[PDB]
Amino acid sequence: PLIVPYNLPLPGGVVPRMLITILGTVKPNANRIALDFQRGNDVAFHFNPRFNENNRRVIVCNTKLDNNWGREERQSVFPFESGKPFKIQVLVEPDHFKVAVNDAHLLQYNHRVKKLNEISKLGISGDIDLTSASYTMI
Ligand SMILES: Cc1nc([C@@H]2O[C@H](CO)[C@H](O)[C@H](n3cc(-c4cc(F)c(Cl)c(F)c4)nn3)[C@H]2O)n(-c2cc(Cl)ccc2C(F)(F)F)n1
Repeated sequence: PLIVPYNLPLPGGVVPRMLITILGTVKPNANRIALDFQRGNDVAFHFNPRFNENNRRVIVCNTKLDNNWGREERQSVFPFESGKPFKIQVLVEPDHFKVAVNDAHLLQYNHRVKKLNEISKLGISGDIDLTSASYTMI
């Protein structure tokens, strides 16, 4: 087991062809999960499954600059399930982060923070038991 919130350093920042894989299990009474790719205090890519936003399950994605959240990108496809194991894969492509959950493509998030090699940490938080968090080049 890995302790949550967990920080995964991304040495030298992200680059296209970098694949991040996260394995965990959603807790039974889950409310929220967050992945935060950070550039110092800024959040280049926030990926945030919400299990009960006005009785809806939604994934909210956004960027935080100078402590301000920007325009949200919302996805109603919701592949997480309370109490169940999951795999998140985040592939850095030249123009977007590409996310798959349990081997099925979920969404893409266009790069708003363009200094990719300054996105040096990934935070993992929320209502999960975290099994593994790693990266490799494809
Ligand atoms: C109801 C709600 N939620 C938000 C924020 O939405 C952001 C995405 O647009 C982020 O999701 C933001 N957020 C979530 C979390 C968070 C913290 C945690 F510790 C965990 Cl474990 C987690 F899963 C998420 N921290 N910040 C969350 O507070 N709102 C918001 C959205 C925008 Cl675009 C601007 C301002 C806000 C507000 F937070 F209200 F000020 N409104």
